[PDB]
Amino acid sequence: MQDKLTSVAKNCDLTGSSLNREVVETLKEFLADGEKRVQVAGVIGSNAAEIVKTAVSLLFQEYPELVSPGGNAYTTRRYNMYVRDMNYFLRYCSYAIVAGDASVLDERLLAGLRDTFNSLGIPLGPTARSIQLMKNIVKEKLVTAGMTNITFVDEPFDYVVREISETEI
Amino acid sequence: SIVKQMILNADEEVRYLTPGEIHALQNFYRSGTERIRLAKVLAQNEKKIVERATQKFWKICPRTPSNSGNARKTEAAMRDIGWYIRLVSYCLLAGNEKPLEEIGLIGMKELYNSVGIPLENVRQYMLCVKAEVSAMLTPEDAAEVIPYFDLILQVISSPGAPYFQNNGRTDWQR
Amino acid sequence: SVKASGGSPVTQPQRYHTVPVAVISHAVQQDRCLKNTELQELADFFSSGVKLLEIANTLTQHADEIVLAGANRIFVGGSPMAYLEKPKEKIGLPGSGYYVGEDFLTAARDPLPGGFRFINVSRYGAVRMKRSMRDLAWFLRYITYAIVAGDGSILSANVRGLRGVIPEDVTEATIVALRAMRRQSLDYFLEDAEATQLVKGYFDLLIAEYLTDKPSNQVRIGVSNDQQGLQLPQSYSMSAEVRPKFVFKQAATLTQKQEAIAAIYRHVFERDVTDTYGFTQKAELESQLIGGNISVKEFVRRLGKSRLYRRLFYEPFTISRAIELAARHFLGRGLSSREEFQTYFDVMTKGGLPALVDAFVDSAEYSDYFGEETVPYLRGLGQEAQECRNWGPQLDLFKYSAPVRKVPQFITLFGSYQKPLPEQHPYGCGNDPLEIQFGAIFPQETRNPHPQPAFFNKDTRRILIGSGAGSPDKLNGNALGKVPGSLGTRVLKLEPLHGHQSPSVNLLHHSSPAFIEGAYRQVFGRSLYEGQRQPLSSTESKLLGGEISVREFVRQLAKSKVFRSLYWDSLYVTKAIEYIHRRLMGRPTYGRQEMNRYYDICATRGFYALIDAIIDSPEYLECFGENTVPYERYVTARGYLMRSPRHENQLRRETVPDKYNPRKANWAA
Amino acid sequence: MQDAITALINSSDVQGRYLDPSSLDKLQNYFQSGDMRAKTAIAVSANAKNIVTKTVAKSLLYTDITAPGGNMYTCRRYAACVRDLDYFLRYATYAMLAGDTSILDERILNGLRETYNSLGVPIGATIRSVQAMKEVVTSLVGADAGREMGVYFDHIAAGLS
Amino acid sequence: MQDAITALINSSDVQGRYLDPSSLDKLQNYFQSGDMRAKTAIAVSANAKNIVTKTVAKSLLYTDITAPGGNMYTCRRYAACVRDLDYFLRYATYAMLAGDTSILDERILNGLRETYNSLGVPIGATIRSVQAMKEVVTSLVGADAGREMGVYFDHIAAGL
Amino acid sequence: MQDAITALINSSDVQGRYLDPSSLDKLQNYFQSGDMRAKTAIAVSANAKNIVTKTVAKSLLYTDITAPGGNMYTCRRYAACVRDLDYFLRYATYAMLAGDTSILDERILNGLRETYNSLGVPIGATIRSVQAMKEVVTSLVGADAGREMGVYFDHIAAGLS
Amino acid sequence: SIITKAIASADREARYLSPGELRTIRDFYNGGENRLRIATTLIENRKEIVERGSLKFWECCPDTPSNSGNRTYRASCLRDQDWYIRLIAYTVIVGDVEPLKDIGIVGVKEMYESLEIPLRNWVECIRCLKEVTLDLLSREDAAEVTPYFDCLIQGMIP
Ligand SMILES: *[C@H](C)[C@H]1/C(=C/c2[nH]c(/C=C3N=C(/C=C4\NC(=O)C(CC)=C4C)C(C)=C\3CCC(=O)O)c(CCC(=O)O)c2C)NC(=O)[C@@H]1C
Ligand SMILES: *[C@H](C)[C@H]1/C(=C/c2[nH]c(/C=C3N=C(/C=C4\NC(=O)C(CC)=C4C)C(C)=C\3CCC(=O)O)c(CCC(=O)O)c2C)NC(=O)[C@@H]1C
Ligand SMILES: *[C@H](C)[C@H]1/C(=C/c2[nH]c(/C=C3N=C(/C=C4\NC(=O)C(CC)=C4C)C(C)=C\3CCC(=O)O)c(CCC(=O)O)c2C)NC(=O)[C@@H]1C
Ligand SMILES: *[C@H](C)[C@H]1/C(=C/c2[nH]c(/C=C3N=C(/C=C4\NC(=O)C(CC)=C4C)C(C)=C\3CCC(=O)O)c(CCC(=O)O)c2C)NC(=O)[C@@H]1C
Ligand SMILES: *[C@H](C)[C@H]1/C(=C/c2[nH]c(/C=C3N=C(/C=C4\NC(=O)C(CC)=C4C)C(C)=C\3CCC(=O)O)c(CCC(=O)O)c2C)NC(=O)[C@@H]1C
Ligand SMILES: *[C@H](C)[C@H]1/C(=C/c2[nH]c(/C=C3N=C(/C=C4\NC(=O)C(CC)=C4C)C(C)=C\3CCC(=O)O)c(CCC(=O)O)c2C)NC(=O)[C@@H]1C
Ligand SMILES: *[C@H](C)[C@H]1/C(=C/c2[nH]c(/C=C3N=C(/C=C4\NC(=O)C(CC)=C4C)C(C)=C\3CCC(=O)O)c(CCC(=O)O)c2C)NC(=O)[C@@H]1C
Ligand SMILES: CCC1=C(C)/C(=C/C2=NC(=C\c3[nH]c(/C=C4\NC(=O)[C@H](C)[C@H]4CC)c(C)c3CCC(=O)O)/C(CCC(=O)O)=C2C)NC1=O
Ligand SMILES: CCC1=C(C)/C(=C/C2=NC(=C\c3[nH]c(/C=C4\NC(=O)[C@H](C)[C@H]4CC)c(C)c3CCC(=O)O)/C(CCC(=O)O)=C2C)NC1=O
Repeated sequence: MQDKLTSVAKNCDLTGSSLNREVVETLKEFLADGEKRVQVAGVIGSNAAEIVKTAVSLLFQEYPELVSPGGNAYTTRRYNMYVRDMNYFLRYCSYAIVAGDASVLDERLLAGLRDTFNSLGIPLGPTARSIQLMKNIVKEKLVTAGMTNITFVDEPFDYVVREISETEI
Repeated sequence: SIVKQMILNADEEVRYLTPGEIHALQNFYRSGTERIRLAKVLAQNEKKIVERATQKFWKICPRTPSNSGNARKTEAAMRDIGWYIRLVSYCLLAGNEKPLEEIGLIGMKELYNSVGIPLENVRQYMLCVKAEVSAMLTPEDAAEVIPYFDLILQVISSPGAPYFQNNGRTDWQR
Repeated sequence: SVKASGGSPVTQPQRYHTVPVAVISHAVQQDRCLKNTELQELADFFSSGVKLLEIANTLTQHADEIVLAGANRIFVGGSPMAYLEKPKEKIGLPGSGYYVGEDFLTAARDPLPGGFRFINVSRYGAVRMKRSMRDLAWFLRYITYAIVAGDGSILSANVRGLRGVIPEDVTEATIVALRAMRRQSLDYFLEDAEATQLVKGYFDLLIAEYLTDKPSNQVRIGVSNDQQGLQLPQSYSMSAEVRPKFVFKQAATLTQKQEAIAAIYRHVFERDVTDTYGFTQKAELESQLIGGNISVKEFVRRLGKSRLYRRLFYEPFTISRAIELAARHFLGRGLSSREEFQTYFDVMTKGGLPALVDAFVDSAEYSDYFGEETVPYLRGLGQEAQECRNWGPQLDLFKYSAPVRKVPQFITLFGSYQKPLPEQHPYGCGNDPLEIQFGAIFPQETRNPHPQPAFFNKDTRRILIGSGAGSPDKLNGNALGKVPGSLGTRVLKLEPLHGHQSPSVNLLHHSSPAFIEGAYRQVFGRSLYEGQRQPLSSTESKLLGGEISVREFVRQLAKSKVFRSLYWDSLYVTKAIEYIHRRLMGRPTYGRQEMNRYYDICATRGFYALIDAIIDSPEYLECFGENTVPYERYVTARGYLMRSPRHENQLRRETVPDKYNPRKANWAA
Repeated sequence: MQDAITALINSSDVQGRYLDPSSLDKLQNYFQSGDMRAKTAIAVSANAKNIVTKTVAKSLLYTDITAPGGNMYTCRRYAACVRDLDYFLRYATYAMLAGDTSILDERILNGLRETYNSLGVPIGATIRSVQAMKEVVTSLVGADAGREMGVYFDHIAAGLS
Repeated sequence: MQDAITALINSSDVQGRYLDPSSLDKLQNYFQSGDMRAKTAIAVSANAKNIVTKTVAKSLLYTDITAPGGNMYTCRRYAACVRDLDYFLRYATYAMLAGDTSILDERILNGLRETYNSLGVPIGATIRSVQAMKEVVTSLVGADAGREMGVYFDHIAAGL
Repeated sequence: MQDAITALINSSDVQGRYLDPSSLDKLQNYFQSGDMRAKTAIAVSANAKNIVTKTVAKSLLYTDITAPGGNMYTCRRYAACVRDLDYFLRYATYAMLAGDTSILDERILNGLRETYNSLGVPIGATIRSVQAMKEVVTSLVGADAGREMGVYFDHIAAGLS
Repeated sequence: SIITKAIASADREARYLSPGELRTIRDFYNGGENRLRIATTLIENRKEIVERGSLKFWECCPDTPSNSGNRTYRASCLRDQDWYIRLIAYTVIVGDVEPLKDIGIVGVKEMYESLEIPLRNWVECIRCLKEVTLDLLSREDAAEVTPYFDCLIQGMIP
């Protein structure tokens, strides 16, 4: 996996344009938000359990059939698996927020995720909904902490959804 | 410590520390005076923080082993909280959470299951301690110390509060 | 971004334990028939089944009373049983015959703990009350399930960690209710002392396991910086099947040591092949293990370096596949990432197979999992937290058919994870025929399997290499293509015919038999045998008399029973679709749009409608019109590369010196 | 494809000899079972759409597969699953009439796994659907003919894994 | 791996209802047949080698597949065929004791077709061998026990 | 193929929900940028031939690629390289208009590496040519629209590498 | 990079990034602008660096394939020198030796042994380039740049 700086530096040699003006501008823009990325990751790590618990409770509110008999969140075994996987998603999204690059998600979260979920019958719609709920809760916590320009926080979660959701149109 | 972690990572891969790791070590060395000042501040405010947090905790959760009328249990609970504050000070000095993990986090749930202390009570106590630490320290000192208390809380926060499948009423006790 | 897929093996994880399942699983994992003790256990369980059924029926018939006894012990100020929702039967499902025709109207017509505080039903809320009542009924139902199953696992796996999921405010209350239910249940036998013992045991197990306070997740720490760390809840491990683990002790009797040695053979060689292949040297190794000179680790290391292991799992395989198999044989797991494969490939390149065996056995992971005395065992789903990245490859590696697959399964997937969609059919590499003159040659799924599925969506369009063939007037728009083996301007064209007999010698570009043979050779790929043209003779006549065009002649050729038997009768449906499209349109299909359209036509109407749809397409009219026999217009990348096997023209390799007095130092004495 | 008679003929032909008495006995068994096979084929033809409807209701409806984001979500994917089930039923009837599973291997199973993996179709769900279809057919036709058709349904299910 | 009890418990649990009398009746039939099922499991465990010997003698010996160029030629492939027959018998006994076919679907048919097609093992001869084994087991363990073993023998044969 | 609106609709549809305020804000951003996107499409269409001419002149001409034995030698291969650059420019314009890179994933990058390796087309020279084309387009349409087009040019280049 | 190393270390233990690791990452993100300025200085002066260093290297190491009368060898050597100067600049941008190691240190000995180019000559050339670079950098910037030259030299020594 790579972070933003590593990918940009390697692309500098790959593309043959070296350290031109556009690369310098993108590097400066990225470095301007680095402290905010670290702060966002700190907030996510300090409130991980609360975020996951809130998101899973809201998911079971919006999908009451999940916890009913025959549902996928039926029994504490599957409930614990739900919580565990949502923690996985939150952890790797925090990693991607720090790195500024989505390669960590590609290599350690999304590679083979669809195969696993098809094998185990894990529904993807509720998975995307839970990721979006976690994203909303993280945004609420960041607004509470006083952060202002936190658009990049949307990038991992949304991206993950786009990678796991099926094609409808 | 951070130096120990860098050395272990380098030795696992059989190589000298890279220039970036050396620069991180140099930054950590430069931050040492501030780290020591923070550790001293935390050490000097231990007793008062513990006392105020115990008061708040007993106000919040009365049905606890530390509030069962046993002086030994009360002393043990206050001692445990002081120990966790001491471990946080060790983490401040060491530059990472490894002292906390290696002394009071790995096996903590097993220890409290064996001793008999409910972990939600421990979590509420630690939330009270975190509130006291935030109240006493300056905003910068709190911003530097509170993350370790949040790290402690994250270990014993699941499963548990919050609960959302309810009407929000808390007076159902009868 | 991640379009590569390792496949989705069909997995059925265990959700709880039953006595027959546990006994049979233990026997299965040791590769032998049931023991006398295990058969006795099964017989004892079966002989007692009627009593268990009677107990479960007794508990079921009084379920409302037991749940009411539990609820009345903790709830005040209301009727808790009003919030107990029974399961509802799904009546009138489609196809059930509940409604006849399209007419739907006529179908109708123990002391409490110190300081215990009760729960006010009204202030607790409808949501929480429904939660509580369904929880009590669920507890009773799972207790009856555990009674029938002969094992309390279905309880233990589902209540350990439940404390806190059920709010910590009411855990005490829960216990109270459970005890109340227990009391009521024990009131329903009072005459057996054995059924009461069983019910007491199950209720006590439920209470004891529910009292565990936040059990720790089992952490799987990454073995290197290229591997992720994971967590597995204890419930998943408890519900999963149990690995029988063998620990070698020098103080054990000879039979137990031999059993552990047989386990080692079953793991390293996937089977005890030692007797079959005449592994006589085994004896010496076994002595060195029995006398305690070496450990299980050194025994496994010597087995990996033996000639038997080389013959079984090195000689038939390439280096990549051999590494992938050795991962399972010496670590009980598949490779995790391509960096791990790279390190093991470098180890094998430097030192060979013994070096690879040393790298596996001497790893910190081996000592972490098996140490020195534990026989290596298969890890995987249910034993520890699994990674998604090697899900399919590892599940396929743990199957007994792993040594039958020769194409690597891990390095290929790990490489394709980093790449865009492959150059292949959207339905997989098995849907791409060989681009030869004739014959539908496809990769068989079950013979030398190497499928590499990718997530092609419905809008992907394939990139095809134009052959540059066609008449000069039908060119200059795609004239930049060039493919070896293409007859460029040699297309078969027959201008339509428009009271006296013709001259004896009238010459076209191709004689009538030559043109007909060319049409047959294009539609069928090759000339038919002697009598096989008999059914189409009349059609040929209609082509020679101008009754039908070349397009109609081609359509009739493709609709004949010979074509159907050659390319439709014994072909997978979409494979037949793709091959017929390549033969008639002259190109492979672009993507799932055309493939789905033709598959729907084949599903609804059949083969003749598919031929009509291909021939009547506007692209067919644009490319071949009415008078031209089809021809190859596009090839795939692999088909292009198969026709270009010579590269000596590009290996031309890569004067006056630019320096006076080269390779000399300044101011030399 | 290849039916029971062709299978016995080919077994004799690879050895270059006439049908031995055991093959003749097997051929007589097939000839005697032909009447039951024809009756079962008639019954399945009459109620094919009803069989598929009952299969979908029994194994797929009101699960997470048909919920939004599921694989049977949207009308086109629902119709595609129904089309695949129709194919399975028709070819199971063909194989039952023929007395051989050769047509199933040739036409249905040779490439279905990789196709489903590429499309993201849950193979476990479709195996459960095929088993539910076997149950529906055995309820419609009977026990003996239901078991005979279930042979080929089980072959389809095994080939899907 | 799944037995009859697991299947019935799961079918009741999906709809969230207790064991209805039909499921209780199926469980009772399984439990009552357990005695003879364990008895015939003991008999098969005692006579597995003889069963395989008789099966090979009456279905594979003195045919083309034993002569050179056949798939049972050379001692290694003969031993492999005998081992496959032992596998089929043992896993049929497993499936009988479990009262379910899940073990066969999980550890026999999962990869059987791929293995046999990659190695060139003839499917038809294996089917005939499994049929002969079913006949031998039926003649050894009696009519009803033989029939309930032959259910799983036929499941294996139809899987191929 | 999906554009910005279709991507947002898909993400909302797998959850079975109407567009949330965040996706509605993204949609409003796309609508606001639509005018600039149309202007950039017009500008690139008007200068497509000149853009490709300058790209070839500054990245491929007078190198060993156009010399005999190079992959741009002979008129057919030169014309094919120019055609490929036209493809990249046109599809980058399509992706910029759509505000989404899915068109490049489904129609440009799928199997492109295998095809180029089969034909012997130099991958690195193609990446450098795409970089030169991005620079030319940025100089032509300005810094902001240039960066927006460069997003998709970089997507193509990263897919090629 | 150090960001990637910290993320991998956290991932191995199945834990979020600890406050100390976050502090380290924040410090390097703060220093990123200074590292970018240093790398820009390296890039803008790469031609003079390569010119002076190559002249010095051919003075001190004359018996080398580039200094043998072959125009192609000399051009390839100069191209390699420019390549390594640019790689050091990019790895200065990143702040750790990881990009330079991944591109031109792992397998460099094998690559240049297959090319039949002495690795000691490469060490001499990198020494000359390092001296020329240090001539035009402040001591503070040299503290950032020199260790990458040393890493390359160590990776090139047989
Ligand atoms: C004869 C020397 C040996 C032999 C041959 C044999 N071949 C087939 C069938 C096919 N042969 C081909 C080969 C080609 N395809 C092409 O495009 C070309 C170039 C023009 C060639 C040479 C193909 C594709 C087939 C498939 C069937 C078809 O005719 O389309 C058979 C029949 C096998 C069958 O099972 O049908 C045979 C027997 N076999 C021997 O034993 C000889 C040594
Ligand atoms: C209401 C206007 C009419 C009608 C409705 C009705 N629907 C069902 C069940 C289902 N409806 C759907 C619909 C869809 N699935 C999709 O993917 C889409 C595209 C977004 C649609 C519209 C499905 C899949 C089902 C099956 C059940 C399920 O959801 O899994 C029923 C059947 C109820 C039953 O079980 O009997 C009915 C009756 N009924 C009317 O009278 C109206 C004309
Ligand atoms: C229904 C039981 C399950 C299901 C099915 C499903 N299938 C498709 C699409 C396709 N399925 C096939 C399969 C076949 N190809 C063959 O040759 C044969 C034998 C005749 C079969 C059975 C094919 C070719 C397609 C076409 C894909 C396309 O759209 O081009 C879908 C739609 C998938 C999509 O992405 O649109 C579905 C849903 N899915 C389930 O969940 C059921 C359990
Ligand atoms: C003679 C020295 C001993 C003897 C032998 C005996 N053999 C059979 C039958 C078979 N023999 C074989 C042998 C082989 N198959 C192979 O692939 C190889 C390797 C090249 C060998 C050696 C086989 C397969 C059979 C089975 C029948 C067949 O050939 O189709 C018999 C008859 C067994 C029966 O019960 O019918 C006998 C008696 N017996 C002795 O006592 C001698 C010591
Ligand atoms: C005997 C009835 C027929 C026969 C069989 C035959 N099989 C092989 C090889 C293998 N058979 C298997 C099968 C399994 N292994 C398992 O663990 C299980 C599940 C319990 C099964 C079903 C495997 C894995 C192999 C490959 C490994 C091995 O060789 O042992 C052979 C040898 C094939 C070869 O050429 O190597 C043979 C001959 N062949 C016949 O002709 C009989 C009809
Ligand atoms: C001269 C009669 C006319 C003319 C020519 C002209 N050409 C160029 C530059 C190039 N010419 C080619 C030609 C070919 N490439 C091939 O592969 C073949 C077939 C074998 C041919 C004929 C190429 C590739 C170039 C590009 C430069 C290079 O060397 O790579 C120029 C220079 C244009 C420029 O500098 O941009 C000119 C002037 N000009 C006239 O006025 C005549 C009518
Ligand atoms: C130019 C920048 C470089 C170059 C290119 C080059 N390409 C070809 C031939 C082909 N290019 C393609 C590419 C596509 N076709 C598509 O439909 C799409 C998607 C819209 C793409 C990307 C294909 C398929 C071919 C094959 C031939 C054809 O046109 O059908 C060539 C000629 C190769 C040959 O000799 O056949 C060349 C030279 N080469 C360079 O050196 C430049 C760096
Ligand atoms: C072994 C069978 C089994 C049971 C019973 C079980 C219980 C269970 N109870 C839950 C919730 C809950 N359960 C209760 C209440 C109570 N529960 C009790 O057993 C008390 C009698 C009562 C309090 C007096 C409440 C209030 C919730 C919702 C908690 C929340 O707000 O999230 C949940 C979380 C899912 C959800 O919120 O729908 C589970 C899994 N899990 C299992 O696998
Ligand atoms: C870091 C990348 C990664 C992921 C994502 C992952 C997922 C994952 N989830 C699993 C289980 C599971 N996951 C879920 C549920 C869900 N899961 C969700 O992400 C949803 C929120 C929810 C459904 C909406 C369930 C129910 C199971 C247990 C399946 C069973 O019943 O066997 C399993 C099988 C058990 C195990 O070995 O852990 C895996 C591998 N593993 C990985 O390495």
